[PDB]
Amino acid sequence: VGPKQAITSEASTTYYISRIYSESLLFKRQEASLSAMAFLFQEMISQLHRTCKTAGDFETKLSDYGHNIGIRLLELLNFRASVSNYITKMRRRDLKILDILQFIHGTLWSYLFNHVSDDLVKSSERDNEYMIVDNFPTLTQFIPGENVSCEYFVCGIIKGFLFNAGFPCGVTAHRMPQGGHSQRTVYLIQFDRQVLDREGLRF
Amino acid sequence: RSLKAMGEEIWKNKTEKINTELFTLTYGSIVAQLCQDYERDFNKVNDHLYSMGYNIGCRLIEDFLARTALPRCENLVKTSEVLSKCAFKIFLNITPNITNWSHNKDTFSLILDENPLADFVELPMDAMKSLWYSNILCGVLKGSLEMVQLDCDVWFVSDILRGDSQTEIKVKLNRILKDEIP
Amino acid sequence: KQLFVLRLLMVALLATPNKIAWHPDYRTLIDTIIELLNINSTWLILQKKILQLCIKVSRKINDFEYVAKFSSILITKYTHLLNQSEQDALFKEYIQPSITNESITSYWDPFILREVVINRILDSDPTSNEIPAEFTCRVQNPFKFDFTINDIQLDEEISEFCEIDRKAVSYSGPYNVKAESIRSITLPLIIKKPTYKKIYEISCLKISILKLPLQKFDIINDSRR
Amino acid sequence: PQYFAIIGKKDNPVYEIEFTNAENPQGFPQDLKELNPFILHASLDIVEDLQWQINPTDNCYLGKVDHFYGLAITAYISYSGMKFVMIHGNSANSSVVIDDNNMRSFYQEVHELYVKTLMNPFYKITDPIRSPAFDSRVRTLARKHL
Amino acid sequence: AIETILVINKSGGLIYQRNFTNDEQKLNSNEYLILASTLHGVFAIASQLTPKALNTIPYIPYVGMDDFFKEPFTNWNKSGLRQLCTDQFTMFIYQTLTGLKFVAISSSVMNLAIQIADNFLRKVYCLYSDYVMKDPSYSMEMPIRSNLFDEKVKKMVENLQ
Repeated sequence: VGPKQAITSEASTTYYISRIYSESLLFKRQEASLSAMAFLFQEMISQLHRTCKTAGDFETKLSDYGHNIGIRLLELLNFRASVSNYITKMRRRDLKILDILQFIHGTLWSYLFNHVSDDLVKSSERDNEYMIVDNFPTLTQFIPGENVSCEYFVCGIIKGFLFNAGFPCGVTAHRMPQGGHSQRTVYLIQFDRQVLDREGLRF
Repeated sequence: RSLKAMGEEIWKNKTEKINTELFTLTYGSIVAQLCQDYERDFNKVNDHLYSMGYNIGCRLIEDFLARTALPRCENLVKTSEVLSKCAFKIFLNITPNITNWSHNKDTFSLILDENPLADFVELPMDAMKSLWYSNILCGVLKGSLEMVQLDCDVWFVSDILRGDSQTEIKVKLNRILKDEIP
Repeated sequence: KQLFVLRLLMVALLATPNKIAWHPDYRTLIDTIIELLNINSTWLILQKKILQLCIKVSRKINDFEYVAKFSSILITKYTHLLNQSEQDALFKEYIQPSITNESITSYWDPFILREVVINRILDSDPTSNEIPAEFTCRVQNPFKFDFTINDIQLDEEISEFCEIDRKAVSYSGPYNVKAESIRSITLPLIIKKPTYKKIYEISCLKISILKLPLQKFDIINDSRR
Repeated sequence: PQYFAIIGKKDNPVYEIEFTNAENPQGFPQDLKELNPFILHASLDIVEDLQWQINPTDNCYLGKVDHFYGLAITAYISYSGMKFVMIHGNSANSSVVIDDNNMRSFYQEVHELYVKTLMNPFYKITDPIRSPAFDSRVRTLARKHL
Repeated sequence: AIETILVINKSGGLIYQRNFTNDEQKLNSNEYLILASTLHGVFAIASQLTPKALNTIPYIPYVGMDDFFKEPFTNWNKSGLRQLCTDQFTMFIYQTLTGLKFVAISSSVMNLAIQIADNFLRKVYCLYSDYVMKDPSYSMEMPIRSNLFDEKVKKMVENLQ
């Protein structure tokens, strides 16, 4: 079914079971050490400070990895949570913004980091801006986070959880020590006006 | 034995563990961006991901010897095969198997039974010939054994997803002096 | 759905055996068929079919700059998916009425000349430069071959001659090039002249294919100077 | 005489295929070109303004949705972005037969074949699939449910 | 009891210095580097005295209230300087297999006395190799500018005394 070729094929009156590579896809558990994945992230950030010029382009050239695999984690995390495959059903999709940022809050962190980010605060002054704070970020706990440029793996990974969801969204991170919990990072996200106005048709 | 049992013991300690799916997805995204960026130069992504592996090969062994307080590895083959057989399982929970020696067990192989770097990758048809998917292990093992002063020479010879049925790494050990003052 | 029903309107205009001279709303009808797409979508075979319908309307209603415009945009932006079947062999007959008109210029492909050599031919024993990758040309004959990629025949190369440099200019080219292949060329024949000797570079030269004289068709993937 | 499409987010068909019953032994001769993208292009229009509302609890599967003047169409919307469309029907009869549950056990069943190909990290979004195996799998997966 | 900790890299140079609880200073940076170069020079020759002219393990008391590994471990430092004692302080040394030397100098006196200050120094070598080894600002064999390292060893001075 090539782009150059047409949609042409042949009749159904045979049976070609000559298949090679298709397996299970279930939730396996192998649980590698945080030192190993921390070294993987470590030499990745070393490559990005090698090859890139300044602050903002490095921030984008970090968040593109999250945009690579955010779509991928979205669709089978939803296919495991809201649903081989002797399937009962697939449940509801994104209704609005407040179920899908509950869906990061419910079962994305507990898919990744075995806990839950502690709040999902709807903002005071506006509604296009939303804010999630992780309390003690797991994959960047060793980096001295005075530059906050090193946590844009996870701003990239949630932006690709919402760009498939139809909400294009400016996603930023800041870090603010509001509690005795130190080095908690706020992901103050935004949206665009238009799917806010698609929410703003009826709410 | 002693070492074999304390591998499963020292799996249970302070710094927490996270699921291998994130680690696999991060590695797949890095190798996909580097395969896209160098315009399908699969030779160049091999040595770039090799140096990517070696630059944490320089820094893995300090965390290995700190978190696993272990003595000097005086035998250069049999202690080496049993320490790597527990020492993947301390970092990424896998138990490779060791066969295919020299006459003096010098260029020994290390068959990995199942690979978590590519559980689910079907690498494309142009990328059959001049690429191995996981040469970061050939980076990090050569670094991690050069810092104990053992001039190894690892290379892949076969994997799963280039077509073959076994995943193994052959390694020539040259020799190097001046460890420390003991 | 508006594009579906307007496609049926256009196929109603093809199947009608009544006769039409052009009405100044078919401007906007064919303009809005094109701008219900974003074409100046990545469903390319749809673009092949909807441009074939626009070209057949513009034949039947005879708006010759629009059959010029939209068939030039069909040939440029497509035809990796057009072999000698799916009416490309029964096409290009549809645009010799464009070129026997004054409609299209410039020969749309900016990838024609594959390389340039001015390789020599030895005649005498020691009539050569015995004391002085430049050339410093010796009185001989060149050869600069090209490729076509559009698999139609009849691209008659005429008047292949050089740019705004000296009297080293090519003579004549009265034969054609082939349908598919990278065809070798016959006799450019520079009529070179002793001038002052300072270094003068070429990049390419003008070519006309039954048409207006172009500019220097810059060689592929490189200078190849 | 059945016609599968997977059509993407920016209107690109990432997988599109026909097949035929040998009891028809061909498919829609002279109708195979109007029952292609334009009908499917309007099907993208109706699933575009049918997905984002709750109401015209199974948000993914939608069943039979519309009808041009020769046949009728069915649909499916995934949260991956993709909108699966099968186009079925013998060309003589107006084919009424929407099985609605056993071909619901096709759309959630072809979904994982899209999943494992999406999980190929060399595979991008917005590019079609020349898998020689996943297209031979689906006709035999349609040998389950004709 | 310990009031200043250094670490040394394997090529004979200082890496880190913190005069933790002494709080009157006269030493700036490069005199501490003169100490680092001279202890590397001493530790060069301080094996080949061989005064014999011809299994020892450390132990587990749980210093630093968990710990990391509750076992009487080995040590690579079979021939060389281990500790010193003078009338105003005492000093300690722990090497790795790789080559990092891990100084601790204590003003008071604190057999068992080497062993408690060995059991402290495996912990900070674990803490070195988790908190500035995993740091992309840390280029190799440079000083330590992780403030996250520095309070987490400043906490372990009061987790000693």
